[PDB]
Amino acid sequence: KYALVGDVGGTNARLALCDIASGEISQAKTYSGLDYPSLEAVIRVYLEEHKVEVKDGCIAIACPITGDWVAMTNHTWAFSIAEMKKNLGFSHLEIINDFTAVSMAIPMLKKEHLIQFGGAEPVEGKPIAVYGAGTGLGVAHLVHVDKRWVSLPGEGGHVDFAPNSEEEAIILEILRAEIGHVSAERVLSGPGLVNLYRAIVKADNRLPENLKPKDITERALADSCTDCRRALSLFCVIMGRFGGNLALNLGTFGGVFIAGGIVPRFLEFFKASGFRAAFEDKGRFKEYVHDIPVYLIVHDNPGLLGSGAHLRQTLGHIL
Amino acid sequence: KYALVGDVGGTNARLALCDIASGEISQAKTYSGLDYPSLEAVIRVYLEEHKVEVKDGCIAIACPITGDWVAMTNHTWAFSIAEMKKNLGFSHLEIINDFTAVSMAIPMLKKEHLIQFGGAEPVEGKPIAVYGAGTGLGVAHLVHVDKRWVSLPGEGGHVDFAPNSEEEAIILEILRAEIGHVSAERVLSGPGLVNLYRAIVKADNRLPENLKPKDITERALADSCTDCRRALSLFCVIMGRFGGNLALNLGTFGGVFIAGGIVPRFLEFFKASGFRAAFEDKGRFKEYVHDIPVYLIVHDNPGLLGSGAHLRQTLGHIL
Ligand SMILES: OC[C@H]1O[C@@H](O)[C@H](O)[C@@H](O)[C@@H]1O
Ligand SMILES: OC[C@H]1O[C@@H](O)[C@H](O)[C@@H](O)[C@@H]1O
Repeated sequence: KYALVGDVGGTNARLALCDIASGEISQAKTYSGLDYPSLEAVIRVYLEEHKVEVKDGCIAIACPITGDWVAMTNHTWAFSIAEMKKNLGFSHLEIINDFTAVSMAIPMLKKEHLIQFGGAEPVEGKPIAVYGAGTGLGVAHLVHVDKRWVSLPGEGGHVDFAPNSEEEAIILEILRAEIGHVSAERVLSGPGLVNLYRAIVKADNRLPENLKPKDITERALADSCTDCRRALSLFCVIMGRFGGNLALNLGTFGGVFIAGGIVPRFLEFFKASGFRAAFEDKGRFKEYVHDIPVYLIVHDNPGLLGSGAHLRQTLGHIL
Repeated sequence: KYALVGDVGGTNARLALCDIASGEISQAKTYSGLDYPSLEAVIRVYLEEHKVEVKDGCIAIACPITGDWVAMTNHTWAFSIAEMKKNLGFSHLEIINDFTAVSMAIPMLKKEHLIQFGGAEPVEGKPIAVYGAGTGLGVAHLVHVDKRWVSLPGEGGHVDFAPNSEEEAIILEILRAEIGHVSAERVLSGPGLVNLYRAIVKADNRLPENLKPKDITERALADSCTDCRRALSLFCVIMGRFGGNLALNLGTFGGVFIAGGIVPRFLEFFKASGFRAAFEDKGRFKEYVHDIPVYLIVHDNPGLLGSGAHLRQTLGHIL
């Protein structure tokens, strides 16, 4: 009747139960990864606090899933998938990338979970691209073949940052002299927002403050600091440029989806930003992406919802 | 018994016959688009010099294939797919992008048709990335779902150029002044070799010669112009960076394939260039792409071969 679903990112692990018949998510609880020694220990606690027998599960984790060994870059947890499934006695245990799960949540979303940013209307049967600026920059794609939804994972957040304008080029130069390779995550993320502010200040021959991401948005929203105001606007433009590159690359006439990370915290600024202009700023191919819609997912837990969908399809349910 | 396959790009129009039972290609001929008023005229002309009755066809064309109206924009022809099919009395007439066709040639290629550049071995069932620098920059992706090879076409050659080094950033700066948005096609193509040469010369505060892509390649191999050898060396580096971004974005552990448009004319220079190092210069995710193989396709007619593969799969045959 019920299956276990999870969304683990860095220091937070979120666990919930999923209705096998319908895919509804219920009984969601967030745990702290610092207070538990392993992912397995957290699952043991959840399964007894809720008095539910569970035999199938699917956990989303924010790191590359390649083989049986899962080592978290942000967290210290590391485990073998086949051993956890045996240890917990599960019949199915699916370990997937966090944006693999987010991509799988799209067929479950209603119109009330989306806010459109330009474009006209999706083309049925054409690919879909998903990305989000959160702890890092996650990217995934989704294609419908026959009756199966096929998620295409990857590490698209670590491709080379692609500056277009002179302002964007100046950011690359300051970041390049610090770390070498500058990936898109270094600018399109929570820490990326800090990098934008630091480089904009360093370019003015000044030392940046030790500002946290939430500080930069709040000062930019209050217009109390021009360095932060510039950073936030530059972030919104780079967001559109990244998404427009994805849409061209995979011909995603099914739409481009933004899994809400830090963006919903400055949603009104985002709507008035230059995001949509940057999305279409593609030379002779502005008209190619002009009608492709863009959606922000305001669902409070797409990762849990899409973990259940991925499992149910794996178990033979048609979404 | 036979079906018609075609590969049309720019000025040329290549037509051939395809064995429906086997997928073998034969009786290929290269017509000129300047000497005929339409692609229909070429097909009508070809179908009578070879005296073969044909009902099914697949033509690959180097332009985006969005709807029924097809306009090349690299040629004067433009036509409706539905209208051309009716005129020829075909039952099936598939019209596809030229790198959709190249992507479907991959299942039919043998070891003799591949040259490996680094990486170790492909993982079965993982996505494949295909790209090629010719008159334009083509990109396609290929995934094997159940029994079917699914081609994901796109216009990925028109994404933003992504400079990494200081020398690359200069190229973007100079080209941005001349054309505005700078696509990867502007540096990674036949014409892009000239842009790389010209930006290098203008960066040196000199005036560029009116060279052609043939001039740059031959002068580079002859050590006749240091401007032209630098342009060629930077071409090979950016080729590697671009391919590495493709492998990160879609997790292409099935391999990255480079369709040779201009590469084979300087094959040995390419082998000695910094292509592989550029392919893997991806910060923390060098190890992620380190083992992914890169193959150069040395088949002289992959577009015809893949067009047959696409039509055959559409007709119900298994590849
Ligand atoms: O969490 C979003 C993304 O951040 C990146 O740093 C990770 O490598 C991805 O696996 C993850 O999907
Ligand atoms: O020929 C390779 C590529 O060149 C580009 O200019 C075209 O827009 C693509 O449709 C084509 O696939």
